[PDB]
Amino acid sequence: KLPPGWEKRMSRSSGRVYYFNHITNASQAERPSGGKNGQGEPARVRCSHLLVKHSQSRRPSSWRQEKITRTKEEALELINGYIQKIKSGEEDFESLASQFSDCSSAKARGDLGAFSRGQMQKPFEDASFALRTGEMSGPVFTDSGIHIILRTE
Repeated sequence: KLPPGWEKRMSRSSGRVYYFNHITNASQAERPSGGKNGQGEPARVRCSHLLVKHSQSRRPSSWRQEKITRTKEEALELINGYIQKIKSGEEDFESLASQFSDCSSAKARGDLGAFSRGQMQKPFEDASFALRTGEMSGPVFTDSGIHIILRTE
């Protein structure tokens, strides 16, 4: 049971029961499924993303600032904030991606087009193919920094 990467978990020092995906780092209160077998994964997918660079990205620079100085910690803080804000319904992925993504793909509301495996940085790729159409990732780390991924196709 439960699609690839999912497992029921619980918060430490707390009792909240939630479902976590080890591949996408995504969290949610709703059970990820309610049968299909040998389905596998998509041969190709289309995703959008929001990148938050920190002082340790392979390129600590973006169209937002010539020199990124924030730390990973601070970058993760910014990420969780955007996710929380997206999940609450106070903001939409597209608008936050266009405003605060350090990836030049911001001009296209964070849209990266379609790609297959072997095209994106491994950790990014792995999350992308573990997502189902319409699902958003949790904090995903790469050399570029930390991302939030939304699969659209």
